[PDB]
Amino acid sequence: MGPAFEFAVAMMKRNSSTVKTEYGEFTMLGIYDRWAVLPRHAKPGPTILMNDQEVGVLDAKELVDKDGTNLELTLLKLNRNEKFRDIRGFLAKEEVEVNEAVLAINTSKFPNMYIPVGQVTEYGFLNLGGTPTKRMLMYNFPTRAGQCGGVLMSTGKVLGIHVGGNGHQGFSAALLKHYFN
Amino acid sequence: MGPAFEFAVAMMKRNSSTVKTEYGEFTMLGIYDRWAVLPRHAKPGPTILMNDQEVGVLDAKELVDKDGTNLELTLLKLNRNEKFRDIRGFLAKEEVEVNEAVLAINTSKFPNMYIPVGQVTEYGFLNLGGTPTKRMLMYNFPTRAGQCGGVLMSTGKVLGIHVGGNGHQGFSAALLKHYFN
Ligand SMILES: *[C@@H](CC(=O)OCC)[C@H](C[C@@H]1CCNC1=O)NC(=O)[C@H](Cc1ccccc1)NC(=O)[C@H](COC(C)(C)C)NC(=O)OCc1ccccc1
Ligand SMILES: *[C@@H](CC(=O)OCC)[C@H](C[C@@H]1CCNC1=O)NC(=O)[C@H](Cc1ccccc1)NC(=O)[C@H](COC(C)(C)C)NC(=O)OCc1ccccc1
Repeated sequence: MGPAFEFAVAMMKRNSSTVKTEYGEFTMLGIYDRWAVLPRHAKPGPTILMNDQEVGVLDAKELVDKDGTNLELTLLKLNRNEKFRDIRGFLAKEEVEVNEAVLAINTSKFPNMYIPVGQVTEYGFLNLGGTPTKRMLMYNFPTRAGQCGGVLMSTGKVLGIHVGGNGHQGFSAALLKHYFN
Repeated sequence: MGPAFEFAVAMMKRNSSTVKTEYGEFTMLGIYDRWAVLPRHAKPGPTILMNDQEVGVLDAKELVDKDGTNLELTLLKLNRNEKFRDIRGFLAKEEVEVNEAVLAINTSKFPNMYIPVGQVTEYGFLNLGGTPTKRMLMYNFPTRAGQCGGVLMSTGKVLGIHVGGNGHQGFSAALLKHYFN
């Protein structure tokens, strides 16, 4: 939990930004090069507001699996010269389970706030907002609107991105190494 | 920062609650016996909602110093049989400065969220919402409405209660040992 939070904070400082799409305000983790990730329901258009500045979106990939099932992630390539710090070494090849994770959020509504979510379990299939969705990671903590995009982390690992929630159960889309390339 | 967050979380689990007064929703640290603390501007009436339940307020002390200057703390004695875990050993005799503090919040709006605020400096006098106020602790982080009552902590220490903020500067009222008794 403690080394989780230390990792979480250093990672948010180096690789996250606050983004606005027409569909709301999100935390955004940049991954490597000009590629970042948002929840799919962030629905990025041709331009987004990153740290209050218009940034053109050169490409958005809505991620689905081999059967077209929603993974609730949108990869985006940014029209910007600054490259993100390569963090793909922190993404696992498959869905991570951990005893101690922190969820990290960084928006106008939740400015640099961290939640100790505890154990993260590979939940897998979840019908989320009426959309059958896979590779879900689940954690218990009281979820809230505005926390999507939050970055789920433990010591040495970026597990995924917060995309949904009901009640006191939160859900991240696993953020997997091979999504990058 | 890491051992700060571990301490913060264990302390919030053992001694904090979510409170509603007519003036809003607050984090509330219980200190010992039936005595807890709220920001003064929480303005507790004869009854409050603690963890969604009506609790009678048997006594509220608005704290001022020897010259009547606002300290922005209200001590309250709760009409309840459960005694708080005695935490006065975690309160200092004078205002604490630290290199690494976490601010801990626990309301419907910010449910179990933690902010790494960094260095806490004894700020002292501050005109806050038009009220000359003393024993202020200052930390840099983007403050928000709804975070009052938040508990400012480092490893082994409860420094104070969040009571105000402007811009990217936050302020706690130092929570001092001798306020208790
Ligand atoms: C993040 C987005 C946001 O706030 O909008 C603009 C900034 C938001 C966070 C959740 C809200 C409350 N708890 C949260 O963590 N994400 C969403 O609202 C999701 C949006 C979405 C994702 C994928 C497809 C379609 C929409 N939607 C949900 O989380 C959705 C909301 O339902 C209620 C009940 C919470 C209002 N949850 C959902 O469909 O859960 C199904 C479920 C989950 C677990 C057990 C049973 C059922
Ligand atoms: C907590 C209470 C709340 O949200 O209400 C019901 C739930 C709230 C938290 C601040 C809001 C934005 N930043 C915060 O951390 N606390 C307050 O609003 C304080 C209430 C109060 C305390 C003591 C006496 C009277 C009222 N008030 C402030 O923090 C006040 C708000 O001013 C603005 C500019 C932020 C809107 N701040 C203030 O007066 O600051 C003076 C100052 C501070 C530092 C440098 C220059 C000036």
